[PDB]
Amino acid sequence: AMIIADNIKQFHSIRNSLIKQQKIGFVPTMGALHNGHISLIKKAKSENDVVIVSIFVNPTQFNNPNDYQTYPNQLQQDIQILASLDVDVLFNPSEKDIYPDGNLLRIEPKLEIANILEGKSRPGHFSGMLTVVLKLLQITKPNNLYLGEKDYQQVMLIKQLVKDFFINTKIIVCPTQRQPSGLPLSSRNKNLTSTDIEIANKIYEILRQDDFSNLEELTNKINSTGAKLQYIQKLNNRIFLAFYIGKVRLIDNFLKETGPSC
Amino acid sequence: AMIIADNIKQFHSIRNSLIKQQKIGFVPTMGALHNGHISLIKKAKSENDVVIVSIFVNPTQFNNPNDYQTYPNQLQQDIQILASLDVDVLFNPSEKDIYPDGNLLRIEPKLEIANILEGKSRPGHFSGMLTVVLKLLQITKPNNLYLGEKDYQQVMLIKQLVKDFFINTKIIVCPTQRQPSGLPLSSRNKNLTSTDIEIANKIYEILRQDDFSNLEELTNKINSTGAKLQYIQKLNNRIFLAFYIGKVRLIDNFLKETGPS
Ligand SMILES: C[S@@+](CC[C@H](N)C(=O)[O-])C[C@H]1O[C@@H](n2cnc3c(N)ncnc32)[C@H](O)[C@@H]1O
Ligand SMILES: C[S@@+](CC[C@H](N)C(=O)[O-])C[C@H]1O[C@@H](n2cnc3c(N)ncnc32)[C@H](O)[C@@H]1O
Repeated sequence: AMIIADNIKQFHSIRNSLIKQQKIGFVPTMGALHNGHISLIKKAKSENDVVIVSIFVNPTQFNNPNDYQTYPNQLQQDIQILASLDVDVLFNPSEKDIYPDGNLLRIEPKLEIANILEGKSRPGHFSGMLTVVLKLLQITKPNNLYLGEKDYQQVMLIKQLVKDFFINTKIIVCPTQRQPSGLPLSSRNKNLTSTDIEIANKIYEILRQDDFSNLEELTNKINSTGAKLQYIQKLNNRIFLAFYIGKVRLIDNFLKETGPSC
Repeated sequence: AMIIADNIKQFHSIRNSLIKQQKIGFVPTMGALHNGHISLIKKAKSENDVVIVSIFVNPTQFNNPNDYQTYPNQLQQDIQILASLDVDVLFNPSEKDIYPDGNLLRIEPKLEIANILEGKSRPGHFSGMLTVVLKLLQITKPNNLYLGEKDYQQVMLIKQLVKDFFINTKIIVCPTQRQPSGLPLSSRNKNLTSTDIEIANKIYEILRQDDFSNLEELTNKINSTGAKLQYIQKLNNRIFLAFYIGKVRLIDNFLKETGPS
């Protein structure tokens, strides 16, 4: 029953066949679906008549080229997951569909929350992300856009994007889905080896015990587990941090009063 | 009977009151309307059922602060002109309307034609222009966009903008209106003095007699009139040039075979 649109020409046909009384929900992903994505999709199934899910590994938001090649790819598994959830339309475009002449016109963020944290650590990422989200919103034209809380700056920037370019879409932010240890579900965690999981469980054991009053002391407790902390910083009752376990980069953010709570 | 929407909310009211079965034509301007603008509006009137004209001196596309300060302002006469042209809606928004939180998210052109000619000579202008044009297209959502040929790179960049972000809008390119001497009509011409006008006529007296085989000799003939030639180049089949007379910046482009006819 689920419609799969491999290119933008077929999607335009599907999208143009919907009338203005149908509530349309849109969940953009880069595939490799986990319960974090599924929590977003179930939220959209309950508030909308039509749920569109996009799968597109956007090259322009990958500052690290090795990250782009080793990004998890499980398309057939994702289609099975999406069909199980009764998703109406899957939008799975190619690079030349979204960038017919390459990346010539780009959204550039010139504000503070784009210059710190993920933006400071990932140059060019937010520009690539914002450009493709605008393209996808211009394509899908949804009533409701669903975003995960795990990418907090991404949520804030897209909220600014929808406002500044007058897109008539409501943004629904969903809580981060976590393993019992507190580790946020993430597609890149597929690359984590056996001991790597044990290392990540050590860190969140620490994070759930710490009051985050001494961030330098906490940095040492984290690096002792074998991971390499990239940054950790408090920003408005909310702790942001990113670290490396092996060749896998992990990010997380959470309230200070709760920690990585379940 | 012309509606003057000076804020976003007011425009969304009249904009949403229109049927899909009404062809909407959009002519974005920065005010100081001249016959170049009037020709674009007349073209839109003859091809659409609703013609929307915007007037908004976009600050983020001015790389020169004095240029932005001295930009001609004549809102009352522009209203009279648009009314006599039977323009359906006038969109005259404020800076806060278009940039509620400032100029935070900008379109950046990483493209070849955005680095030569007016792009090199006016840093940041194209990024400011494309940002406000995208905003204006999101607000008005027309079927037809009407642009003048005098801003050639601007036309090509707006075509790329409409294609890259999937805006279902047709772009209509209209010819450059010119003084009898050949001097193109420009809103900044209103800042020229009476001797500035005489210099500009001598420049286009020179341009009409040149075969453009020697751009350097042409540059000296243009500088000897008192003006200051900023650039002059051949791009494919056309001549592009910009120059200063006093504090007034003037640009033009035309086919090499024809000149400013
Ligand atoms: C794989 S992410 C990346 C999408 C990509 N930045 C793009 O071009 O749109 C897709 C969505 O899933 C959400 N997500 C990822 N992990 C999540 C989690 N553990 N819990 C809730 N949402 C999550 C993200 O917030 C994001 O909105
Ligand atoms: C006031 S100009 C500046 C518009 C500005 N770049 C913007 O949209 O924010 C508005 C329009 O008038 C057109 N125009 C200016 N001079 C013209 C002329 N001499 N003949 C025909 N069109 C002209 C330009 O092509 C432009 O599309």
